Amino acid sequence: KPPWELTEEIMSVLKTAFPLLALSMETMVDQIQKHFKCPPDEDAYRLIVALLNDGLSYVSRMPASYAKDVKLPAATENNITRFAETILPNHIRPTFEADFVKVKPTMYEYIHNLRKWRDKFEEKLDRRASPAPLESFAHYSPHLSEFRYQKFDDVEIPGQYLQHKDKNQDFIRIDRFLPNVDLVRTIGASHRRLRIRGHDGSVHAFAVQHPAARHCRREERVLQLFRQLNQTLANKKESRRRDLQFTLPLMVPLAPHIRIVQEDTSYITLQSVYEDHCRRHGMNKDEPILFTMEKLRGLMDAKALQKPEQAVTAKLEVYRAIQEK
Amino acid sequence: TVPFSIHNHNPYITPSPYVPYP
Amino acid sequence: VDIVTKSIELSTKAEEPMNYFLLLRSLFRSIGGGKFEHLYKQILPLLEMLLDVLNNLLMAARKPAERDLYVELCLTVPARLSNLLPHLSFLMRPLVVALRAGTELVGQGLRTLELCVDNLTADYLDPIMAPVIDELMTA
Amino acid sequence: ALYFDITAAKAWAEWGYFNDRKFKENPSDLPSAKQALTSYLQAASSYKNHKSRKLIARILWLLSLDDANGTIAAGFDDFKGEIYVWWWIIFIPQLLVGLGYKEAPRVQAILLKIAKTYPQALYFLLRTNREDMLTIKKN
Amino acid sequence: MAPSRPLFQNTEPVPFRLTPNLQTLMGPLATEGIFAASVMAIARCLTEPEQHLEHALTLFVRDEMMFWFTNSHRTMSLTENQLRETVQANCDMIVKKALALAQTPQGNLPAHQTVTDLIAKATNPMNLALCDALWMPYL
Repeated sequence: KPPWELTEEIMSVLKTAFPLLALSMETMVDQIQKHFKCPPDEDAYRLIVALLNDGLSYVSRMPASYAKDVKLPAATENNITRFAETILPNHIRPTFEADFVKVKPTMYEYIHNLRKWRDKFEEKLDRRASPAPLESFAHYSPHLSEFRYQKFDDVEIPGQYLQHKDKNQDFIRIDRFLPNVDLVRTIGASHRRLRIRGHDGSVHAFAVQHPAARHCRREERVLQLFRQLNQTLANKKESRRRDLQFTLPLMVPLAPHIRIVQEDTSYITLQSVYEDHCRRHGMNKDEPILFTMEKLRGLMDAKALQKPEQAVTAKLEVYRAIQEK
Repeated sequence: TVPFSIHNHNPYITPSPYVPYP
Repeated sequence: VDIVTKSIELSTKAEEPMNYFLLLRSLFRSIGGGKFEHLYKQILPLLEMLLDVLNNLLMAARKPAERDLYVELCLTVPARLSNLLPHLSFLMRPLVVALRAGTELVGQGLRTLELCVDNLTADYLDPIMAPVIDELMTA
Repeated sequence: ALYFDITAAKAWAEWGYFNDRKFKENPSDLPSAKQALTSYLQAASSYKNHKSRKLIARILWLLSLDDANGTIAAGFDDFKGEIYVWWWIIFIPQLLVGLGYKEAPRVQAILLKIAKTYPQALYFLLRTNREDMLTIKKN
Repeated sequence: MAPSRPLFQNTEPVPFRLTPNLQTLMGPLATEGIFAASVMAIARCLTEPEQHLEHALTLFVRDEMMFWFTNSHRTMSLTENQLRETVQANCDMIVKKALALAQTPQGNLPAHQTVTDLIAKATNPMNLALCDALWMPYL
């Protein structure tokens, strides 16, 4: 029979036993899925950053397009107009259309406008009042008022069955959802932070990622493999004495697009460090990439040979100049 | 070269990031 | 049984609720050690509500004297160690709080911790202490 | 030694590994693979000591090299006993993705057995897989 | 994975990411003492018996290969022999890479010379300048 027939059979068998537990878990998942979706201000930022990165990558792959005469090749105008039409809110559609669709610009102005829009949206996002009440994401508060007033059969904190243990006697159970939700902005996206209190006082933080990537299963498989490998390190003498382990968070998919990831509340990326330094020292964060693109355009417009095999000394000179400047 | 300096290079040592390069 | 149950029930409507716990402390201080098996086998059925109402009042005390009172009540409940082996997870938070208090509380906490360590096996005791082991050892 | 043994699992595991090596060196000896699968099942059932996960991984790998007649996927009948599904929980994604490739009954038996004792370890993954199948098969 | 053939290929100037800023943050003494030694320690611990890493990687490689074949939409046979051959090849490649790092030289050379060679190759400015602009080889 088709796979989905067997899947439905197993699901019905599971529902037959433990009806109340299944009901509680279903309601919890439904609430989380429904009330934790991206607002338009973040979708616009995500899509703008994606388009900018794609354009920069294309220009890097095929230099000499950065000149002030190439007219937006690769049929990207279809993507631009589709985004302006069906993936933008009514408020900002006119300005975006006037800036991008009407002018029909070259690569230079395309990138300039995208950078300006990205900076504006970043500044807009970073000024939000961060800790929002957990009752805002509701119509009658089914996440704060629920759960010890509306649960049935003592749901458990997700993600505990991925670990290498020997019995589930002492697993932690959800007891309460903390009333504050943090708003976090990453380089290319943003998410909302959830907190749960266990039955023995512990507090656990999860990050709800609404637009899950297109390669989640592969990442989860890699994490599974290395979590399996961690046992040998934990048992071997030369690695246990130095405390050598891989850092692998727990991800639990709720729906094929939503997901929750165990979160550390003090992370920072390398790009964030770089941008903070640039802001402090009054520089521009995008200068090196523009400099590289312009210099490569200039030096590839002319002869692109006379160097030994491929280590074009122009590339090394540009690298050294960037490092020095 | 420069005895008792930790920036010296040696085929059995890492380059150290305070010298131009080996 | 009447003393304990009535004190616990009436403490939620009194003008000065701490008197009903000073009285309970006075009661517990007089039947400690042993020789009162008939008393120990009378309040044993309600030995889990005591350690659950004394653990929700210690977590909501904005003063380091009511906390001392509740910790002392938790640590010196009248019972036999054999019956206290279960519900032993209820004595962990007060045990951690005790080791950072006055001399009497520190002594009582050390006494109880040594008793537990000596009269138990590692495989059965480590899971119990897992939640608060870091704070326990740091103290 | 297997005849001499009462319940030792090391002998079963060694015989299974020997049969697996024999099958690997000669990629046409299906009976050796069947014997290896049965020996692995017996050893995993006897172990119950967190070392059965390797044997379960070997069993899952073996099941995928079956023929059109399911020759290798027949040692299940040859072996009578319990399964101890607690050690298959880590491989739920593998079972879910494999119940669509030529071996649905075998993995489905284990999945059904799991769903009746540990539902919280399978609800979310099963729900996501069912949604994926609904989206794909009948877009 | 290479879009043409089902093989693992990185095809980048440097084996891994170690840029000047990370090197400066670690420092020379730490880079010599901790970073260089830990890689060889991990490799030696993992590949102590050579017949364990392959057994661990078998299922992961099988899943990766099945995904690649499905994405290419060119299976057309579900030939188990091809699956087995290519899975074994990929596992052998990965295990060779793992075993290279945990080998001690023959003469009077240090214990971890392969790791030092890799670090030199990965920090060489000549091949550090051939990386993309998004990679930011500087910083």
